[PDB]
Amino acid sequence: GELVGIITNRDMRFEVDQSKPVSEVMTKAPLITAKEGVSAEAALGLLRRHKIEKLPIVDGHGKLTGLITVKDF
Amino acid sequence: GELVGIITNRDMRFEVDQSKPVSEVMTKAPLITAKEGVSAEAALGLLRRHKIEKLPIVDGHGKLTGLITVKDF
Ligand SMILES: Nc1ncnc2c1ncn2[C@@H]1O[C@H](COP(=O)(O)OP(=O)(O)OP(=O)(O)O)[C@@H](O)[C@H]1O
Ligand SMILES: Nc1ncnc2c1ncn2[C@@H]1O[C@H](COP(=O)(O)OP(=O)(O)OP(=O)(O)O)[C@@H](O)[C@H]1O
Ligand SMILES: [Mg+2]
Ligand SMILES: [Mg+2]
Ligand SMILES: [Mg+2]
Repeated sequence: GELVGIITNRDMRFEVDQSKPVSEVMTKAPLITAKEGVSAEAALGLLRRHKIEKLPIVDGHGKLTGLITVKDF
Repeated sequence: GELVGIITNRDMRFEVDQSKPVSEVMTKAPLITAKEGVSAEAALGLLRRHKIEKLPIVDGHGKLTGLITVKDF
């Protein structure tokens, strides 16, 4: 359950081989992540500062728990 | 005319004080740029290498000449 990467449209927009494994093209860890229970304003600040769109939210061990984005609102 | 930066949707997406100048909310030089007459596949390779949707095409002096984007490809 520990995070090892992330994949988005910018990571695979023009990739030719659809057989490419996730580990081959994913954005390698470490990444910009927050802890469980992180405040919404802190998440917005991280999103604006790092200009990443999908911010993962991690537990106190390294296993992913959630993802923060205002689009649900 | 010296290309000193670039401002895209992400920089200005969630800014509140819209009265701020561009230089305060722009990505400053040096940018990821290519020479005039750069090959299409070379430009695509650079775009995927930096995973950025804008590529300024500049003269050797650094004067802006053109704007390649990822959605054209
Ligand atoms: N939280 C993060 N920390 C670090 N890098 C990230 C994070 N989220 C995404 N990235 C990386 O940033 C790059 C762009 O991801 P982003 O989420 O901005 O793309 P997207 O949502 O698909 O955007 P677009 O609509 O422009 O395609 C990719 O290389 C991706 O792996
Ligand atoms: N040539 C470049 N070199 C370096 N950084 C750049 C370059 N062009 C744009 N940037 C910056 O890289 C970031 C991402 O660029 P990109 O063009 O993917 O964003 P965008 O098109 O506004 O994104 P979206 O479509 O997801 O809203 C922005 O902060 C932008 O200012
Ligand atoms: Mg996007
Ligand atoms: Mg765009
Ligand atoms: Mg886009």
